[PDB]
Amino acid sequence: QVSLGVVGIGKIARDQHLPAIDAEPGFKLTACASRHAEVTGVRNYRDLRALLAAERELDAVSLCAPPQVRYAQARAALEAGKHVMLEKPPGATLGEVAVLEALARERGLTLFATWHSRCASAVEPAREWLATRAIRAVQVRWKEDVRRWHPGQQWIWEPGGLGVFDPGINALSIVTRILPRELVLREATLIVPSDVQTPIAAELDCADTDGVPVRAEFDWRHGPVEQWEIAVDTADGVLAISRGGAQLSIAGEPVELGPEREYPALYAHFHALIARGESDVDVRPLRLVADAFLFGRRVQTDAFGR
Amino acid sequence: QVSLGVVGIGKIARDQHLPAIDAEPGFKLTACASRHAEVTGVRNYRDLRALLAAERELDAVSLCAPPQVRYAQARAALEAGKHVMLEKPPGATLGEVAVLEALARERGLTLFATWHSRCASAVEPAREWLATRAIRAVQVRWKEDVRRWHPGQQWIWEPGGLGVFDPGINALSIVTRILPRELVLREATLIVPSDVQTPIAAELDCADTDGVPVRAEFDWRHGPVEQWEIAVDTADGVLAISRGGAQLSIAGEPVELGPEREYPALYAHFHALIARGESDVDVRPLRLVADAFLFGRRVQTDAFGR
Ligand SMILES: NC(=O)c1ccc[n+]([C@@H]2O[C@H](COP(=O)([O-])OP(=O)(O)OC[C@H]3O[C@@H](n4cnc5c(N)ncnc54)[C@H](OP(=O)(O)O)[C@@H]3O)[C@@H](O)[C@H]2O)c1
Ligand SMILES: NC(=O)c1ccc[n+]([C@@H]2O[C@H](COP(=O)([O-])OP(=O)(O)OC[C@H]3O[C@@H](n4cnc5c(N)ncnc54)[C@H](OP(=O)(O)O)[C@@H]3O)[C@@H](O)[C@H]2O)c1
Repeated sequence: QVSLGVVGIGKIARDQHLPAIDAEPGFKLTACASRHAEVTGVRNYRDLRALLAAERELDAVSLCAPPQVRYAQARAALEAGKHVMLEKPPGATLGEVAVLEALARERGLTLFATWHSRCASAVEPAREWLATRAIRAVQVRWKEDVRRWHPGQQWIWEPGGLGVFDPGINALSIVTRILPRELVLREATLIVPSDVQTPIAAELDCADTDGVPVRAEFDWRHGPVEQWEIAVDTADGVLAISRGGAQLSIAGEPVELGPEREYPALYAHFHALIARGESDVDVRPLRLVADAFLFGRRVQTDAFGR
Repeated sequence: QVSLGVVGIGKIARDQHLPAIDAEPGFKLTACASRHAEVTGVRNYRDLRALLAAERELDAVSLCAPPQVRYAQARAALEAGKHVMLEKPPGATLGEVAVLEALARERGLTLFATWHSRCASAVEPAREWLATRAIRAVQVRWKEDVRRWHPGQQWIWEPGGLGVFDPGINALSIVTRILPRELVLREATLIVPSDVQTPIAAELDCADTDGVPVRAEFDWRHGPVEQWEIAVDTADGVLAISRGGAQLSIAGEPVELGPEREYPALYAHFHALIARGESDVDVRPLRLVADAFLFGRRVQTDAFGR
């Protein structure tokens, strides 16, 4: 049993992390760090530094806080000799993560940048279907009401919070896993409300290296349709991922899929990486987003307001 | 003796590229591509695709055009079997540069992402002196009036053109060569005029992996003093680079250096890279600018004039 600590007991820690952990006998939940929350049945600390000082035999740490505080938490846990699992996005910058990964490597420690939507049930069968085939186009639609799905949340609007790319990077994490060739950004448009620091919507125009166009529209504004779809057009028909990876159809037939166990799968993968002395740090979805922030044209819109 | 083609005969090609090539026996200037200019004594083409179709025995290509068109040109040159030298920034995005690097390896071709300010005479002496001293803090000041130094240039203000980071990235390419440890961006502020798509001023708060603060101020606005300095505080005194890397002082005492031969040295390195069969693609200065566009707070400022 690998001794596990968890940092930042908020929405996703209680909804997904704690249940999955308790159902991984491969980890044993030992301690938690959170400023304004406590988890019963374990030792609890206010911050990770006080956890690391007191939990000398702790093996591993999993970061469930916002991405603007991940680098300092990941760095401290690796200093103290712990394996590290990162919620997504793996950091607020690319430079952060490169340093974390060199640091983990240097100490033989496991660093896991997680992309939970990559563990959706449609991803692996769609990747197998798409390996050989000739692809013609990809389109992504990722639209939801931020007020309905992130009520009152602030850090999403602060520097390093990604804005609409916080769920949008999920779709990019699927796209980059299911297509075989790499993506280049050709053009992007970011749409930023004048009272926040991150985009509320974006359109992305990419191409993979054989020139296959990949288009994506991200939108958090009130709208008629909430959708989480990726549609790959091929000589052999259309592969259509919907419901955020939980549903798949190939050429117009449903594919039977095992039920959704994203976070169970991630923790099983984190436990296997520790067992093999390995790391899994794929930052390509973040790199694409960075390219959008670096290369995209930016447009001002009406205030998000209250 | 390498057969060479130059694309984009504008200001830097006239000012530095062509006279460096002419004084480098390693290269024979064979052909130029430019839509609105012609070079004497060589075959000239309106664009690179035409040049590649008639220049069969050509070996290598140097790209001197704006960054937004660098990818399509470099990929074509690499796909036609030519070594490629990139002006800086090596691209408008990180993803496009990773694609070029991978493509040149697959073909065995040399790809050289150049940074002319890394060849300034102060850089290597400064790198040598700093390699194992105790560094306390680093300060960077890169300030000049764009109306004086870049008059009538417009691609600097378009997406992918970097704005004040076009000269700013030069400083970043020196800091990143002379400091032994990697940089993490902790905070950035970008000052963007309402009528352009790139910033005219920026502040970066960085730290190296030992915790050394690295601060940089970039400014293209009207101000008191032009300056292009990198000052490094150590327990053994201050190392100060000034005049864009042409001047170096150590503990108040100047150090005397080779005359400025930045592009002669860039082209000597390119030839040597082709001799060895290697590439040189250091995108760290660009990755850091991308972290600032991603993570930085943005402030709209008054219209620049255009
Ligand atoms: N549907 C989802 O929500 C979802 C799904 C998948 C992945 N994620 C990812 O998981 C992360 C956050 O989603 P969320 O549920 O965790 O939002 P969250 O509830 O706002 O953040 C989780 C907790 O981190 C702590 N926190 C906030 N600021 C902190 C700071 N400066 N220092 C230390 N701790 C701080 C807070 O707990 P304390 O106040 O007690 O310290 C917060 O309760 C994000 O990276 C997100 O993209 C979310
Ligand atoms: N000037 C400096 O201070 C300086 C110094 C060192 C390095 N650099 C770097 O060198 C690169 C070029 O800089 P520059 O100062 O020479 O800019 P520039 O004066 O605009 O010259 C670039 C030339 O590329 C061609 N061009 C412009 N748009 C093009 C397009 N869509 N497609 C094809 N060709 C196009 C143009 O030649 P045609 O119109 O004839 O086709 C232009 O004359 C930049 O990446 C810059 O960062 C600049």
